[PDB]
This record gives sequence, structure tokens and C-alpha cells, in this order.
Amino acid sequence: WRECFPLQGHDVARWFPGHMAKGLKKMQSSLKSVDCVIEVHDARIPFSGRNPLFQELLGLKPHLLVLNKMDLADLTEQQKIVQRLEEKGLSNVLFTNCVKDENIKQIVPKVMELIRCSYRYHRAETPEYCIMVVGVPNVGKSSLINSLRRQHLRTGKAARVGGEPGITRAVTSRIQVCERPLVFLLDTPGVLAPRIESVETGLKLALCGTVLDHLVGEETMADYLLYTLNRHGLFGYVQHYALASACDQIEWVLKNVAIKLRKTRKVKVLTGTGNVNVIQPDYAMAARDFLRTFRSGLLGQVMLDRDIIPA
Amino acid sequence: TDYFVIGSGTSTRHLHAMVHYLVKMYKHLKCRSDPYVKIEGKDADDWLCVDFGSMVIHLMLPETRETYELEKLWTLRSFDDQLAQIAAETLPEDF
Amino acid sequence: GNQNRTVYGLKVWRVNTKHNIIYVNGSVPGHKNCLVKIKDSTLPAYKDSCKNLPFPTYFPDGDEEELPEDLFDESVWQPSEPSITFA
Amino acid sequence: FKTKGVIKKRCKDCYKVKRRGRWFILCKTNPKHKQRQ
Amino acid sequence: AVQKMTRVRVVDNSALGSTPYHRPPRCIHVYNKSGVGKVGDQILLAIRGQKKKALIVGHRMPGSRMTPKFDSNNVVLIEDNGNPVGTRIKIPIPTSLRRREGEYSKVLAIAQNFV
RNA sequence: CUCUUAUCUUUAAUCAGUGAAAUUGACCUUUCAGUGAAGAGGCUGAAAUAUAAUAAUAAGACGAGAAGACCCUAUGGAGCUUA
RNA sequence: CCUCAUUGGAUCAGGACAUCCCAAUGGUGUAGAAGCUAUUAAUGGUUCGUUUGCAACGAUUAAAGUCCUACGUGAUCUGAGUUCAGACCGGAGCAAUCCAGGUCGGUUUCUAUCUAUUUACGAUUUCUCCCAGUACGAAAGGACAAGAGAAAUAGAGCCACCUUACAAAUAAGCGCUCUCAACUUAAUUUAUGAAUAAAAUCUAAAUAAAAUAUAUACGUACACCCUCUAACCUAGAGAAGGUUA
Ligand SMILES: Nc1nc2c(ncn2[C@@H]2O[C@H](COP(=O)(O)OP(=O)(O)NP(=O)(O)O)[C@@H](O)[C@H]2O)c(=O)[nH]1
Ligand SMILES: [Mg+2]
Ligand SMILES: [Mg+2]
Ligand SMILES: [Mg+2]
Ligand SMILES: [Mg+2]
Ligand SMILES: [Mg+2]
Ligand SMILES: [Mg+2]
Ligand SMILES: [Mg+2]
Ligand SMILES: [Mg+2]
Ligand SMILES: [Mg+2]
Ligand SMILES: [Mg+2]
Ligand SMILES: [Mg+2]
Ligand SMILES: [Mg+2]
Ligand SMILES: [Mg+2]
Ligand SMILES: [Mg+2]
Ligand SMILES: [Mg+2]
Ligand SMILES: [Mg+2]
Ligand SMILES: [Mg+2]
Ligand SMILES: [Mg+2]
Ligand SMILES: [Zn+2]
Repeated sequence: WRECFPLQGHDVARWFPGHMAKGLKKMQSSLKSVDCVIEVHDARIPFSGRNPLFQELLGLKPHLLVLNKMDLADLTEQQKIVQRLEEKGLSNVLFTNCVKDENIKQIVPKVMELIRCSYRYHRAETPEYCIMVVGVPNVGKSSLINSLRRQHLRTGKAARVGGEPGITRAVTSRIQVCERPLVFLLDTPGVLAPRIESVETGLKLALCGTVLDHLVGEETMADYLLYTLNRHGLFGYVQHYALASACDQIEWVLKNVAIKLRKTRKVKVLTGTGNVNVIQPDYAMAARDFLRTFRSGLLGQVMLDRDIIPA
Repeated sequence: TDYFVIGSGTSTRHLHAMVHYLVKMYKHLKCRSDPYVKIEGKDADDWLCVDFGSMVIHLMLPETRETYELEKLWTLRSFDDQLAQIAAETLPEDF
Repeated sequence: GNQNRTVYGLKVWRVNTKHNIIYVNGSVPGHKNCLVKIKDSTLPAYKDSCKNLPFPTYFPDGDEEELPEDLFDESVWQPSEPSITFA
Repeated sequence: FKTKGVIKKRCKDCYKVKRRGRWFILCKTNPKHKQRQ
Repeated sequence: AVQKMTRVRVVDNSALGSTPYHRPPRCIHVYNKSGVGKVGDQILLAIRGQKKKALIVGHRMPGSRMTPKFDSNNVVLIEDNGNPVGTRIKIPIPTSLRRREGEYSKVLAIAQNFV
């Protein structure tokens, strides 16, 4: 059943491509014309990832946090999350599901009311309220543009929404979202951090799909699912994958998953008499499918940051 | 080697003292034609090994001696319990 | 290629007096059946080592003492000797 | 020995010499006081 | 000859290697001024997300006459302090390791068979 | 790729036959420092220096070519759209 | 009231020194060991990767210097960009079209006429051993010079073995061998001794020494005037050169 995931000797998750650097320059130059800044994030990870530069660099303008992907997360203790987020200095926080337009109406009134309290100086005469959305990759940041684009303007998708990280590269032009308040949105590429804090946060930050999985291997991460999935008690993979009984060993579960999916490779193994190519079950493919089921929410709702939020 | 010697030591400090004394005596005690011997394991904090021309001495702390069990291997050349657990395998296809 | 080159500090391991053969450590420039120039080494270490060697030259006509057919260096293991056992 | 543009004595014991084309202040008591032009 | 990115066979009984894992270990660094690794040369492996030191005890490339050429590139895992990770080695190890400059007595003690 | 290697064919090279092309102010057509417009085989001052081929390299002759690029000009055009 | 657009790499590198390592020294809040600062010196060297479009890291190293040569170098090669003919989104405009906003796609060729150039050298660095776990130091810890041995790289060669070829008598490296002397100096340190009554003072006073990197004084290599029908050659594009009971 294991006790604690081994994290000794593993390295941190460094992704930080060049576009996440040229991008950060454009975002800084765009402060001129931004009334408010919106941070999107993954509801499953309330207190991790969270590129600190956004508060640092973009702290000049008022801020609003929008925890996305709430549908595939456990929000029983949502009240608790707010209490601590209040301690962090994030008075206003929103939970929204982009795909099924949950709670997305409330965002615009709060942005309106939030702006009223602040000053506008050079832009005090402009009648168009332009705000800006930032966050780590694959948090629904581009989707949020479309969900509001339709909810209010009832027009249609305007930003390319994609599963894998890195779809939106550069800081784009404004995208009109509403007509009555005349609210425009600036879409920007996902930035993680120059240096994630801990090996675990970086491991969690890959679970939700924020960083390309091959940078972590997809084998030191599938193991993490089994640990937390069993630890948190969500024994759903057994039924979904028709496993014999609960287990806490990747080599065993991935052996079962691979057989179920009828996937095998021809892999070169090195024995004592010389290299030999032997057909074997796809441990790699099972890890992907095991990861891709979790992320799709069919394995259950999770609260990866638990016992960190309560405290 | 002709002779294999294993001796436990109280602490890391004691281990260094014993190794240094033996090497000092070794140079003094003749061996004028015979070459010199290195002290190995100084980076290690619990196990030091000095290999003379025909004798090898390993000095280690009690726990290190218990884990490695050098005595059993050399006493029981092929019947050591740890060795027994190491089996052989082959590589057949999966069907 | 086809240039004059010199190799420095090659040891002499053995001399065959009957066939006038010299055994020189390592490689020598040129192809087989190529003529070479042999002279005492000019390196600093062996500055005045020709004290022991025949100073003008080796005269066989003098016949002061008749040389063995094969001359060896002490470290050399000669064939027909007992097999080496590093006891 | 610091190579400075102006040489100035710093204590009573410091003395001056003209060696190898340059001016030196050399102090036996305090070697810190040594300067070259 | 072992280089960067070579695939290696851990010949200990240590759990780090012994445990069957879909990926073999791959060399990340060779501790030499020459990039190549031969018998007795340490290397840094990437084994199951972990970076671990190791020592080469045999390889498939030919060597000088009277030395044994193995059929697999054999390696032993050593701790950072230099003590071997595993406690036993049942595969033959060449006797050249004794005289090579370095610390090999600890590994030789753990090895029962010598070739 | 580490880190290249060997062989064969093509081409190359030598012999025989046939025989183009862009290009070309004149040339008895050197190196260094200076001067100069980013600039010198040719100017200033030092220096070097028997004469002609054959086979190689491409630093230079701001090397040679094409209807290439870029900005601006004309009381020069043309296609397209309109309110 | 707003604004905004040549440079990487590969190959081969020439040079500056404002020195990153290697070498010789002054000072210290330099006990030793680690360091800090400055002088002197251009000697050879100054790694491999990952994400990258500029950085961001990993593992090493004695060190991974800073610059100049029209990105040093495209008639040596290559990726961007400038930047277009097609096409989409976002934002403009009544439209055609447009944006120094995104993106995907997307043809520069050259036979070298001239200059210039194409046939030797006398080695750098690192680790281990010893001195010696000593000198020093309360302990912790822990040297220098002197001396011996290993490799790495570079340069020059070779084929007995090994390996890979020609399913040839050969060529290669993944194999093997060899690599050194310093007359001449700079920072700096001594000895003798005047200007200057010293039992002072290293001296752009007369003097005597020691002391980096450099280098060619000093060596090795070369050295012969050379028949040629032709054949042969471990010599070669041709010519040249070697060999011929
Ligand atoms: N289940 C679920 N999936 C969502 C939700 N919002 C977005 N997604 C998923 O997330 C992906 C889209 O991410 P996107 O909206 O482009 O976000 P981004 O952060 O702007 N992308 P990038 O990584 O390029 O920065 C798709 O796989 C989409 O289905 C949501 O509320 N629920
Ligand atoms: Mg002809
Ligand atoms: Mg002329
Ligand atoms: Mg000039
Ligand atoms: Mg002139
Ligand atoms: Mg011709
Ligand atoms: Mg030219
Ligand atoms: Mg006009
Ligand atoms: Mg007109
Ligand atoms: Mg150079
Ligand atoms: Mg200097
Ligand atoms: Mg050119
Ligand atoms: Mg050409
Ligand atoms: Mg068109
Ligand atoms: Mg393209
Ligand atoms: Mg195509
Ligand atoms: Mg394009
Ligand atoms: Mg030519
Ligand atoms: Mg010494
Ligand atoms: Zn003074």
C-alpha cells in the first residue's frame, strides 16, 4: 500500500520555453491598456503552480482569480478554500467550468464592481473596459475567452482551444467579449515559473496537464496517480479497468491495463548473452491511457492539495 | 589474496586511527623493496579498506559489517544466503 | 608523405650478431625494406651514455673476445627460458 | 606594492628610493606602506 | 566502450536495479577526460528517475590480449560515499580491477567470481 | 552523430579526335604600415623579388551572372474598389 | 493623441591583453588549509548536453576568459529574419484592401582569368604515490619544495597483435610507439657600496647574484649533381624519384 511517494534523487520540472519568455515581455508592455488582470487556474490545484511573477510583475493592476475546471474536482470544502485564500490576500475568487458554462455569468459583474473601486488615470476617459487573462498552460485560459464570448455576446468561439499545452504562443490582440459593458480580453501564453518550488508540486502540476508529460517521462507520474488515487480512497480504476482488486504497484496495474487494451511492443532487453528483442506489454501506453482517463474525470473527483488547504 | 581480514571499529574516528597506524608501521616495518599501499574509502565514513600485497584488511562499523556480511561470503563461498537469492532468468516473448 | 622524419629515444632490446639485426622499441618511419639512419640518441637524458659502448666502433677483426650470437637486455625474457611465474 | 600615480609617505619610518627606473616608498616596520609609481 | 546515452545492465542484487522496470538504465556522464568508458571507469546513470553513480565491470568492446570480453556492458551501482549499493555480485568480474588506479577493493570484496 | 574508414562505378588525371559559355579599358597584374568615403596590386614611406609551366584551395579583385530586395521621384502607367 | 525595425550554427580560424586556467611574485584583519587584493606574463589550452528563441537549467573541468577581424569567414555549407505570389483566424475599412498583430506553405546560379596560398622539428595539462596525517594547529583540519609512477589531449609516425573492410599480397582506427635542450627577462628578492659623518641604501651610481611566459644563440633533419630503350616500384594526377646477378 506504500506510505510516502519516493522523491529522493528526482529532479525538478523545468520547461520554460523561449516563447514563455518573449511572451512575458509583451505582457509587460501591454500594462498600458489593461484595467484588470484575471488569473485562471485548475480547481484541482488551489495552492500550487501559481507562477509568482504574475502577482509580482502584474501586481500593479487589480487582480481576480478564477479557478477553472471545477467539474472534475472535489469541492466539498470549497468554503475552507475561500477562508485560506482570504488569508493569502485574494479577497475575490471564482470557480467556473468553461465547458458547461458554470458560474461564468458572475465574473463580469465582479470585474465591473472591482474596477469601480480602483483608479484609471490615463484611461479614465475611455469607455471600453479592457481586462487581461493570464495563467499556467491548460487551465482553460483560452476557453474562458470563448465561454464569455458566447455567454454575453452570443457570437461564438474566437480563440483556438486545444488539449495539449502550448497552443497559444504570443500575446494576441483584443477579443471582444461583451457589448453592454463593452469588455475586451487580451489572451496570453501560459507561463509556469522559471523555477517550480518542490519536486512534488512539479509532479502535481503535471497531473492536471500543465506541463508536457514527456519532460517527466510519464512513468514517474503514473505511479503518483496510483499513490494519491489509493491514498485519497478513490478506488475507481479497478472497476473502469476491470482489475482484480486494489493495488499500489505500477508494474502490476500497468500490466493489467496493458492486457485489457491489447497493446504490446517489441522491446530490446539486454540479457547476459547479448541484446535480444522480445515482444512485451506496453507499459508506456498504459501509463498514457491511465493518465488520460484521470484527466478526463472518469476516474473520479480529486483534491490533489489536501491537508494543505485545511490547515 | 592469501589472507582476508575483517575488523570492526568503535567509531569513524577510531577507524581512521587504526588505518593510519597500520600504514605507518607498514612503511617502517621493512617493505623497502615492496611497493606502497593506498588507503581506500576515506570518502566513505564507515568502511575503510586497505589492500596489502598478500593481505586485505577491511575495517567497518558494526552496522555496516552486519549489512554486508563479508564473513559469510568468504567462509561459505557459494552457499551464502544472500547469494542464494540471486537466481538466473531468460527472455521469452509475451502472448 | 615521402618526407624525412626522425624518432627519438628508442631502446635497443637485443642485437643478433650473426645476422646483424637490431631490435628497436616501437615503430620506425618508412616501409619494409626501407633504409634508415641509426645513431645514438640525442635526447638530454642519454647525453654521455656512449662511455660503455665501443667508442670508435666495434671491430670484429680485433677479436678481443668473441661475442654471443644473441645479445639481450636484462629485462628481456628470452625464449627457451622457463615460463614466467610472478611468484 | 600598489602601482599608483602619486607616491606619498605614510609614516616616519617610510623612506624613498629610485630603483629600476621607478620611485618606491619602502617601509620596513609596516610593509603595507609600500608603493610603486 | 561506454558513452553518453548507452544502455547498461546492473549486475548487483540491489533493489534499485534488480527490480524489473520497462526501461533499462542509460549513462548520463562518464567520469574521464576521455569521453569513452572502459573497465574500471565510473559513470553516472539515469535509473528510474534517479541519478546514481556506477562502475563499469565489463563491456562488449575488445580490449588488450589476455583480458575477457563480455557479451553485455556490465555495471555496479556505488553510493555517493563510494560504498557499493548492492551486497553481492554473482557474475564474473575481471581481475584487472585490482591493479587499476582507483578504489576497487570494496567491489572486489563483494564479488565471488573472478575471470 | 561520437569519428570516421574500406571497396567498386561516375567524374577526375594522362594519350588520341572534335570543340563551347558568361566574361575582358589597358596591364610589365607583390607584402606591411599609412592616407582615404567602412574602402589600395597601382598613391606616401619601408620591405621583398631569376624566368616560365602542371595539378590543387577559394582570402581578395566592394569577383561574374538573372527581369531579385529596400526607400524615394515623375503634374509616367495599369489592375481593383467605391460613398 | 499614438508609435517602431540584420543575426545563430558548421568548417578553418588570424590577432589584442583590459589574464579564465597553467607559470613567477608584493600585501593581508595571510597560524595551516581555504581565500582576498595588486604587479608581471599572450605561453598553450579554454567540454558535453536539455528546454529553448533569447535565455533557462543539468553534469563536468586546471579553466569552461573578455574582445577585434564588414554575423572574421554564404564564388566553403546551413537555419532564421528582412518578406513578397496561396491561405486562415484577431482587429480595422462601405468595399478593394490593410496591420511593423497571430499562424501554415513556399526555386540563387557560377567551368577560378589575376593576386595570394598548398613539404620538417626540439609537449601541454591533470590525478595518484612519497615526503606525510608530518611542518602547523587547542582541536577541527591539514601544507611547500624536492622525488617516482600513471593517464588525457595535441604533434609526428607505424601494422607484430586486435578490430573493420577489400569475400587479394593492402588501407584504416577502435590498435601500437615516440616526444627534449634555453645563451638571452619582469614583476619581485638578496649581497657589496657612494652621493649622504650611517655599525645606512638591491644601483634610471659604478657593481655581484637569483628569479614567469617567451626564443633559436645551441642542436637534430636535409646535404650526393646525378645513367636511363624499357620493365618494375611500399614513389607518383602528369612530370619528378627508387630499383635492374
Ligand atoms: N473538463 C474540462 N475541460 C476543460 C475546461 N476548460 C478547458 N478544458 C480543456 O482544456 C483544453 C483547452 O485549454 P485552453 O482553453 O486552450 O487553455 P489555455 O491555458 O489557454 N491553453 P495553453 O496551454 O496553450 O496555455 C481542452 O482540452 C479543453 O477541453 C473545463 O472547464 N472543463
Ligand atoms: Mg584532347
Ligand atoms: Mg610581376
Ligand atoms: Mg593598408
Ligand atoms: Mg610602394
Ligand atoms: Mg590540363
Ligand atoms: Mg577568389
Ligand atoms: Mg514635380
Ligand atoms: Mg498622370
Ligand atoms: Mg587563434
Ligand atoms: Mg598584462
Ligand atoms: Mg565570400
Ligand atoms: Mg569552385
Ligand atoms: Mg490573392
Ligand atoms: Mg514555413
Ligand atoms: Mg510541404
Ligand atoms: Mg512564412
Ligand atoms: Mg588556380
Ligand atoms: Mg611533492
Ligand atoms: Zn610606513
